[PDB]
Amino acid sequence: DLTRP
Amino acid sequence: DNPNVLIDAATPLFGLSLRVNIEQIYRQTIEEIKAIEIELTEQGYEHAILMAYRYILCAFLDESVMGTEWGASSLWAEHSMLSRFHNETWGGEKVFTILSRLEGEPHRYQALLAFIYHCLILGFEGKYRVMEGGQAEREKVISRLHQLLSSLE
Repeated sequence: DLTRP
Repeated sequence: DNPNVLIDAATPLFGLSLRVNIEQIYRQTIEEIKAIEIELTEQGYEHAILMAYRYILCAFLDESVMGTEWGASSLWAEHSMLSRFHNETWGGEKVFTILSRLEGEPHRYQALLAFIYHCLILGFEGKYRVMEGGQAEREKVISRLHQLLSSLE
């Protein structure tokens, strides 16, 4: 997941 | 594949973004974001990459609309693209977080990097819009990203 934090 | 594939897929939304029946454009934009996702999935693009792409697209379009005079007080501000697709409300910081991660593996993510560069030179500011010294700092981001894209040949 690149869209985490 | 070609490094321009994600830019190519987004061209209708770039045009749409550049000219911003408000209700109408809002709905066509939701439909088009999803249609683009489906098209790229059919072409075999990775889900994680497509979610990062979609996130950035949403933040880009939202910023375009919030830049206008009617934006912050419209239906778009009430339920933005980023809110509907990613359940987040701004995206101005996270776009650059995503950029930093992609730059950890730049050959793999060349097409998304090229897409982000195109968004930046089309005027996307995110967190730099409200940052002290933000215009100069954003230009440093653009220069670094151009250099990276150049080094990927």
